[PDB]
Amino acid sequence: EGRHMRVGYVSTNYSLGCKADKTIKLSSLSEERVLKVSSSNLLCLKNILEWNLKHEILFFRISSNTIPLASHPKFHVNWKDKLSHILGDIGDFIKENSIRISMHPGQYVVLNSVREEVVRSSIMELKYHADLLDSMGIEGKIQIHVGSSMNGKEESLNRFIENFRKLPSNISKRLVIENDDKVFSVKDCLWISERTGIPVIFDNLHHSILNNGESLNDALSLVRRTWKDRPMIDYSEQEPGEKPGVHATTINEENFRRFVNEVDEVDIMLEVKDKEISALKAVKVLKELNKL
DNA sequence: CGTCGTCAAGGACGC
DNA sequence: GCGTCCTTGACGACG
Repeated sequence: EGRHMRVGYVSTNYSLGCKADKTIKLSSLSEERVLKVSSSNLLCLKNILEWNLKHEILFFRISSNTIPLASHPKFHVNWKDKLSHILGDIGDFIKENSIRISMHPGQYVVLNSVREEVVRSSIMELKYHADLLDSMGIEGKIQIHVGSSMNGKEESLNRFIENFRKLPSNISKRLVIENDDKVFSVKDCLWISERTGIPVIFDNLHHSILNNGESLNDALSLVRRTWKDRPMIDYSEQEPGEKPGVHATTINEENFRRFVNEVDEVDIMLEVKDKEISALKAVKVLKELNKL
């Protein structure tokens, strides 16, 4: 057993002055603005991925802002054709250099909504995520939360299932779900996976905060079963003494050992404000453990 | 250049 | 009913 764990971080790299998560405001919407910001995000993303490889960070969560406002209903810009060259170039690199990709389209995606409008708009946002990834000629996972709780859980869960079951292939095939710190725990997520085949992503912090008494190694074991290929997870840490769920501004290098050491054969996304810096710490610990 | 009013969006919460 | 906080607070008009 050589490698088997990848490390990633999210959206952009601060230590590089090359923002890849620039968006724009509806008042600016036009073909020119969209292309300009889309090109600069993508030029930076190439760079960010070149730097990641250089520093043995082969996992990355792509910003949803990459093509700003792409899902907005007033948005009608043919970014797929215009930007096809860069987009292909970034994908070829991702695949040539064995990089894992994910996206996390945000909180406005409630696929189990009671309001149809929000379902349809949720699907458009997912559509953009899938379109982006195809445009790079890559697979990738799109992670989301189960969504709302209205009318209690098992209706909510079924609203999720019924809707999931209706999505187009090339969204559903990328879709994985994450456990949260309020409503839907892992046990719930598994409930869904069992009925859907949806891969579950374990967010460690949301789980130590909302569990049914599953120990880390028990929880992992069950999730693993929901993945065809190699599981992803989200690793975050608490910000000391806050109303729990607040992401630490960086990772504690010891907490990370304790954790990564009861685990192999997964890729880890780091959810912390200082982004690449924690990625570097994460790369140290694993290099040390021969698990990178 | 620097300041700061405003930002597409759902849903849950505390007031 | 309104303000707040949620992958990463930052866009961009105005002087």
